Amino acid sequence: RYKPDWESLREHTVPKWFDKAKFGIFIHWGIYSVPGWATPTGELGKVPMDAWFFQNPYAEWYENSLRIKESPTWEYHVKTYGENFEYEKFADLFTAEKWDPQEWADLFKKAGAKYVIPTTKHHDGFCLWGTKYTDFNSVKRGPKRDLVGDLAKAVREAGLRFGVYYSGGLDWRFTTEPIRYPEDLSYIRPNTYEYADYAYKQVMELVDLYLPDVLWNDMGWPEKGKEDLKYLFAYYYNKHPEGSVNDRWGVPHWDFKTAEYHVNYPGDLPGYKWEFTRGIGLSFGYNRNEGPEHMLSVEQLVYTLVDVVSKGGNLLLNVGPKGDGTIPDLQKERLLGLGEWLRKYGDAIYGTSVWERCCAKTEDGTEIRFTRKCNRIFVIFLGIPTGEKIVIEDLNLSAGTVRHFLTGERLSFKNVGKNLEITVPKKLLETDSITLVLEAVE
Amino acid sequence: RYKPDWESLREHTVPKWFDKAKFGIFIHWGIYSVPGWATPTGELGKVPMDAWFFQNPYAEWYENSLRIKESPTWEYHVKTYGENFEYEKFADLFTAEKWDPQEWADLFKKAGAKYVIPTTKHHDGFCLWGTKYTDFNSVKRGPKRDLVGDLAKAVREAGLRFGVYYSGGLDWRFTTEPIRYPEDLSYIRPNTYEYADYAYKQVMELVDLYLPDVLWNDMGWPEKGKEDLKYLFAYYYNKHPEGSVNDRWGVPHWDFKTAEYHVNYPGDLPGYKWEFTRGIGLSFGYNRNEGPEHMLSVEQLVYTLVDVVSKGGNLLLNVGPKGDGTIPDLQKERLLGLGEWLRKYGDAIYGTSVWERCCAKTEDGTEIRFTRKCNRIFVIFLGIPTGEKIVIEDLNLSAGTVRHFLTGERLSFKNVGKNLEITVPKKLLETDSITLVLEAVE
Amino acid sequence: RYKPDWESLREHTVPKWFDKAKFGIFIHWGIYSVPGWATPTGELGKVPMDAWFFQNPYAEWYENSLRIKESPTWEYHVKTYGENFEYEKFADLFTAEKWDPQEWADLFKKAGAKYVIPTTKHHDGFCLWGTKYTDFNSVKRGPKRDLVGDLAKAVREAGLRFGVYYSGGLDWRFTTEPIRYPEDLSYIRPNTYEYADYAYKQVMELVDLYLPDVLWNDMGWPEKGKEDLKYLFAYYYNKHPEGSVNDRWGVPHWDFKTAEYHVNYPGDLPGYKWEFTRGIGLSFGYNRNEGPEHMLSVEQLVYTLVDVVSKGGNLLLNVGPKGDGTIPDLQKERLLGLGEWLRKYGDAIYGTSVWERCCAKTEDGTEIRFTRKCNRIFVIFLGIPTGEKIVIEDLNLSAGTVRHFLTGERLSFKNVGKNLEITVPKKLLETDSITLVLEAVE
Amino acid sequence: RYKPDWESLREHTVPKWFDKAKFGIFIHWGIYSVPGWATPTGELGKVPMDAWFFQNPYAEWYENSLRIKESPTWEYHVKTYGENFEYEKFADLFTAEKWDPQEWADLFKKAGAKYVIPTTKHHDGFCLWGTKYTDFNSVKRGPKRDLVGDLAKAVREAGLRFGVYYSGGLDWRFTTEPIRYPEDLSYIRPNTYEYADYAYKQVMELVDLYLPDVLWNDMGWPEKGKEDLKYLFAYYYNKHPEGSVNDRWGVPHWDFKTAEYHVNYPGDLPGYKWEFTRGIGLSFGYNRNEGPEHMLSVEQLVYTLVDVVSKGGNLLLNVGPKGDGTIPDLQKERLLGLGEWLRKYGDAIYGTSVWERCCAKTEDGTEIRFTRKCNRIFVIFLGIPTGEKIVIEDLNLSAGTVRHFLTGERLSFKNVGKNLEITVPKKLLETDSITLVLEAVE
Ligand SMILES: C[C@@H]1N[C@H](CNC(=O)Cc2c[nH]c3ccccc23)[C@@H](O)[C@H](O)[C@@H]1O
Ligand SMILES: C[C@@H]1N[C@H](CNC(=O)Cc2c[nH]c3ccccc23)[C@@H](O)[C@H](O)[C@@H]1O
Ligand SMILES: C[C@@H]1N[C@H](CNC(=O)Cc2c[nH]c3ccccc23)[C@@H](O)[C@H](O)[C@@H]1O
Ligand SMILES: C[C@@H]1N[C@H](CNC(=O)Cc2c[nH]c3ccccc23)[C@@H](O)[C@H](O)[C@@H]1O
Repeated sequence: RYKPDWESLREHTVPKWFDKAKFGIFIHWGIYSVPGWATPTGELGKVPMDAWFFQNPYAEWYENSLRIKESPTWEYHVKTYGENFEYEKFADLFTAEKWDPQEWADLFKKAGAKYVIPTTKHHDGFCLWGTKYTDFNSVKRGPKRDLVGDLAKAVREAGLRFGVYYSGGLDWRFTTEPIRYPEDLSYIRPNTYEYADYAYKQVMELVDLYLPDVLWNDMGWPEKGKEDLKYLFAYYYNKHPEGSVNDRWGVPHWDFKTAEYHVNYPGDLPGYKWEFTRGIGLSFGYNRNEGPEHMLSVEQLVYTLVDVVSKGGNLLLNVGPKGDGTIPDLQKERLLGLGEWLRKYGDAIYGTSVWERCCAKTEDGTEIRFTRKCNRIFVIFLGIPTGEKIVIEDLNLSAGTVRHFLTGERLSFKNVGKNLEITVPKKLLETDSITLVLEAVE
Repeated sequence: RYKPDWESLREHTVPKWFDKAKFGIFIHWGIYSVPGWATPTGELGKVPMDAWFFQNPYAEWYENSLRIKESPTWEYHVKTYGENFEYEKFADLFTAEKWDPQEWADLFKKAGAKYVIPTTKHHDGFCLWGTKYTDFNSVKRGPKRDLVGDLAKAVREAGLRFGVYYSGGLDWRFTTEPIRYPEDLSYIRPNTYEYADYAYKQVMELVDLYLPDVLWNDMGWPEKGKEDLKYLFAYYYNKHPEGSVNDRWGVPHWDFKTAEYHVNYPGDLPGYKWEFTRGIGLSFGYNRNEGPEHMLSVEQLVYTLVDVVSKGGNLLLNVGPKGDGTIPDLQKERLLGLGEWLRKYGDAIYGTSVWERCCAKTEDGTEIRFTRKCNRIFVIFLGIPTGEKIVIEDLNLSAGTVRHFLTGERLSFKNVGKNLEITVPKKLLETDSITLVLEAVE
Repeated sequence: RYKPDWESLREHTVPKWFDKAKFGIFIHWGIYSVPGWATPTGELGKVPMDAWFFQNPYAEWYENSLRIKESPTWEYHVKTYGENFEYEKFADLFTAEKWDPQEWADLFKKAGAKYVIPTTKHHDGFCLWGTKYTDFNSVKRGPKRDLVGDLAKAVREAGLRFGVYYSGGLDWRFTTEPIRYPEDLSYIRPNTYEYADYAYKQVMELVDLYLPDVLWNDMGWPEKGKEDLKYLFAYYYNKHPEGSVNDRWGVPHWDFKTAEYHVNYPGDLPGYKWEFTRGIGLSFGYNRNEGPEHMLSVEQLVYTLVDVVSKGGNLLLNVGPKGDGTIPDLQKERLLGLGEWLRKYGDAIYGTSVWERCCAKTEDGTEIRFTRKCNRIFVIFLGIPTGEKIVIEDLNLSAGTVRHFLTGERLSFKNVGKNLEITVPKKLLETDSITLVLEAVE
Repeated sequence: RYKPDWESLREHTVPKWFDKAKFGIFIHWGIYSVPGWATPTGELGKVPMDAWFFQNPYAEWYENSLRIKESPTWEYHVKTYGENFEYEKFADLFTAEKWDPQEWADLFKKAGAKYVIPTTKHHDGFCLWGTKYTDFNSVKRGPKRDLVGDLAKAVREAGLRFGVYYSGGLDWRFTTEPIRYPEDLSYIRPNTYEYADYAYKQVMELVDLYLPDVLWNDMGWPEKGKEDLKYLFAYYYNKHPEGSVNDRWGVPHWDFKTAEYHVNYPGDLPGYKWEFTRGIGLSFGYNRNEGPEHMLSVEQLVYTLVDVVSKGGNLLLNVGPKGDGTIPDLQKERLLGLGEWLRKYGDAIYGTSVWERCCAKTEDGTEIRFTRKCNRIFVIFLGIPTGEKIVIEDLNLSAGTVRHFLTGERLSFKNVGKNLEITVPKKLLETDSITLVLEAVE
């Protein structure tokens, strides 16, 4: 048994399956998905925090933006829904009438994802399962359906791992004042013993009802409730050893760390398991204002995943569905394109380990990322070189044998000074999709 | 922003308006106002604490006195209302049928008060506003009206500041046993996490609904909830910088200290902002047993205010209304008499600062109090000397020019040894009301 | 009597004398003054923190810099003194041969400072009084003399207040590794209970031997000793109620806050008493590498003092003496120039209060600052306008009379709209020194 | 950079080198080595704890045993040395006359150890480096020499890693009463803040002087000093990221856990890195009373190492030198025998990982252990089967090919049901040393 204390919980380390999975889907879906609107201002880490809450690109922060009068959101809301339409009222319009979980799980599997994590309760405090601790949930209002439960069955049926996202740190059902500056987060929080019990009970309920593969908390854990985590994590791991927990609880233990857009993104191998998270666009919740100008292209998604993976992380890519339960085509296209590249190069991604270095670049600037599997070293070019002579800056190989990953075709190479030169016949180069992938073997 | 920590909250100091206001009205009004009865035993600080709770002169402690069987209150209650009439039942008789807030605010303005503070919830736990945290409040029972809200609108309309009194330390809705000796207060308290959340939520609600100018807590704050105060005070000050908080929370921060009847009354200038509080009689809640023998006379009120003001404090004088919402004539007379003296000498009170010393006395014992405004020094005699030669013991002046405050008439004076001698023509002396006021200028 | 608890200690506020003084002299003098060397990189707040400790402009940090091999300091040191020359050896070369405390105190009085505060122990742990808790002090090594005591006697004889600076948060006699990045400050500290005791005993000793007017701590207080400050502060204030403490203790109590170079510098009225400190140059300890290019000019010193005072602060200007005890000419001249300015304009500085706004500016870019003394409002221009026509933006006066400070000459003005226009006769303008000053009365 | 907090320190995991090393040498050497005497009662975990301290088989506990009047040790001591001969006197007889650190390091390298860890200070408080915090150390007494430093230099020159063992939880220089029962350990400890500081300063000093590869603490850490470990650990890892700490600190962080004799020994895959330690005999300190009857034989040493490694651990085998610095022949021979075995079979040990199961057994009772190196699975029998027909119970392979490790000879096998059958040609069998080893590939 794991015991209820940090020294003992330290024994649990990130499970094998998570380390090997590399790619998962995040799903931010809630009553905010109905207005589904935000100012697509920019990437977290690049927008000045003096403006951020006032021009918030995270559409799921709609209620908070709505409480800031004379915020683009406030204006949009009054013209669209009216001054007398309270935010909570959206739970009645959140009907998920066109929702088909098996259809979601299938798309996620086709996309190459090995795990799925939906928002069981985001900052607005509305719960997507039949919790017994509040009536502001999807069984009693809106869909009249246990979304978490139904989605979990669907994802598992598809053979994918299922985790849960819970907003332990924020619950706007316990505050009245909006967050306007980062500073406000230090005091506009539920704060009561009551809320700390609520959060503990709700996560315990998620563990009991769905035994998730990942407990993904956000925004820290209520100070008054932090000690409870020793008990909750021991309870969880004892029921599910292969379960995992992220790093946003504000306590000693965690199985993997997280980075969001520019925030906490590692420049090199970090030395611990981590996971990068971002929306396909700038929001997590569905944003009707985003167009392709705001989203990653398939090529960019692939480069993202590869960079993240070569630095030891998993990519937890977010999808933001509509109030009706459908996934916007802009997002679907991208998921399928990524899936297509993973069907082809999966073997250089899935189940891989980091190598001695994550990165290299060609003489003319083509970035290169490395992954490994025992003695086999995968060389992933972010893009496909045009010529056949290829010069890799600052790399020597002691493999004696380098092959073209897609064909298996052995290739010609030599250590030329502090560099590595290789010849790739344009006919092979012509077969690669978004990345030229070579495979060395020492 | 103020941050949620004592070092940061230390930045907030008592607002200018409070320092300059000098006089405010306290209002203890609740369901205890209906029986409106107590043994007018004496002044707090003068009654032996071995008798106090058994012969309690604070009529608002009626429920506690009622729980002590064979207490004068218990006897009175049984003969008047019956053994089977529970205290809570008074919320149904508390109807405030003759209540007119604008009439109260007007009387308070005429009385010279610059701020008003009613009991939003006293020790019996009954709430005079539509709190969502209990049904034992004035909207659901008794008046079927938000007294706090309605009074706040009225006081503001009158141009007066509005604060709130909250009983954080005691709530007899969470105990069954009465307080019989001071010692009992150390353990007969709500004590739960639940009550600590309740108190925090209720004060947060008062801040949200009415944004008061003063948070006046009484009887300390629940131990389990003390840390919450960092968050509540930062939240409050960030919404209302010119807001203020008293010293009865039992935590590091406070904007002004308090003294009650003899308790904590300063003998000289104390070095910090404070406020003296007392009833016009011996009770705060309306007491039908008090007659004029038990109340301060206008002259005494004036002497009180002047003494307090000259020592840097504000006087927070209590009015105890009846169950019907009316203010007893004995109290009204006194408020108006004080008002009349303030209309005449306000300038030597309002907006003043302390001088080098608060006090002096004449050769024949007439007490003298000093206040200041830049270079002008007000000399207030508690009473009006009969002769014209006046000798002030242990005072020298370096003003060269002393005037009679009401007329402006320059007067004759000289430093005669360790004393100050001045001649005030009986015709001027004959114009002063309760106090001879001179005005020096160095 | 103050009791040893934060609630009680809050009763003590900044004493009058400190609020009215406005200008004090800081003295960083120690064995680091012997080598007197630093690379003058720039001002704190503007030099990138990843470079700061590697090219530290604070010459008093010489020892820390010496501990970073191949840092400008290391190279300089080895070339000048050799590798076999440990930092501590400077305690013996520290002889203060030409030191004359009365000359120092005369100079500070001429400069217009009203208080003086020498480093009793800086980060290197060397003590400049005969402490009984360490032999690494000035009585036993170098000067063979009680520098603190002798200076206090001279300062007090000159009529000035005397404080003490003590590095409670850092002591390099208890660590080996140097600070290279700001983050190091979180773990490279003495850390022991023994150090917490030592610090306590040393500050208590300073209170016992010299009863300073200000306890100026730096770099926070040892975590293990924080609770000790309740006792130390109560002990200090009960012996000296007009004593004061700054805000670098990291506990709930402080009498005035501080800002250093750009750090925590307020852009407008803060709402609490504070004090600004900086070197005449970019270092506190004497740096023989600085030239006038690195120093504030008398005019800038004057503008610094005016901006600071208008914002309610005091300026604590640092002078960095030489190992021999003499004050470099570049620093002595600026002290003098500032003293000259204070002799003419002091009445618009000493004893003033903040006005409604700290700042304004003329239609042509000349900045303005305000100070107050009752009904008198000082208008201080940071420079001397060339034309007799002066348009102050976004300002209106209801004074009726505006004089020209140095001559007293009533002047012609009128609120022309959202502005205020005044005519200053070139004859007057030409009489002012660094700042044109007007005085307005309401 | 690691920050001084448990959450941040969790980012540091067991370094690769420690995981791959598998075998290290422990050295308990101190003044207790002079008397070198203990009653060899039995193994920890099997001797009743109500007798254990009274007939302690750990000769390094000599002083504690001496403090129990009429314990075998007391009687022995008095007969051999006399009553007027205090334990501390052995510090002077501790001369290490024949000590040669390079011979030790040569021997450990031959034995196949990849790291070495000497006792820098055991329970008796005697230090074997020239610490500046006590005079009871090897530079000032006995050896007149820095044992730790000199040994580190020799170990590192031989290519091995160097760690340090420090008795942070016990120091008999700070107590008088001996431990008689396990319960005593709860209150008979130094207990003072001074001791907590001393321990901190001593481990910091070891990090500063030798930057060990492993900080091996024993008996927990002083309660008053636990919070110090956040700083010490961050300080250590920021200077040496490949450094490591064990799990005897009693705080949230550790890089590998430990088991001693029977205590905490795992029966199967634990799921975290750990290390097993034991003496060649029943004592850590040299015990001249032990004969080969009390020692593991080379074969048992080999079986211990295999069981340990198959379970993911490292074996930390203790050798107990004599006061003169020589290693008893009984211990030197076993080290050698083990080294011989590691030279032949090392490739199935160093650098391996655990497989799906640690263990198996042949139909006839011969135990089996598995280790892994990618696709290669080592099958290590604890002994050499006599017949060429080998039936392994409850095992099936999907490898297709199984070689005989030392010769490489492909072998005949087939899953006969719930078992696996392999034919090992007596010619091969007869070539193996202590263990038959097969290698299987998938
Ligand atoms: C996945 C996204 N996480 C956001 C919160 N996190 C942050 O903004 C940045 C952050 C990084 N690490 C953290 C740890 C604790 C709290 C916040 C963060 C949420 O506010 C968004 O709504 C969305 O759910
Ligand atoms: C204004 C009056 N205050 C009383 C409580 N205070 C005390 O009896 C004396 C007191 C002075 N300072 C304090 C601080 C904390 C708690 C009590 C006191 C209340 O019990 C009365 O009912 C009334 O509201
Ligand atoms: C007056 C100067 N103070 C420096 C320490 N303070 C800082 O570097 C910056 C600072 C501003 N406010 C603070 C509060 C606590 C700790 C540090 C600072 C010292 O390091 C310099 O040697 C010098 O004594
Ligand atoms: C390596 C040996 N360690 C002993 C201390 N530990 C124990 O007796 C048993 C033990 C196992 N795991 C632990 C964790 C913390 C404290 C003690 C133990 C010491 O008493 C011996 O002298 C020897 O140094």
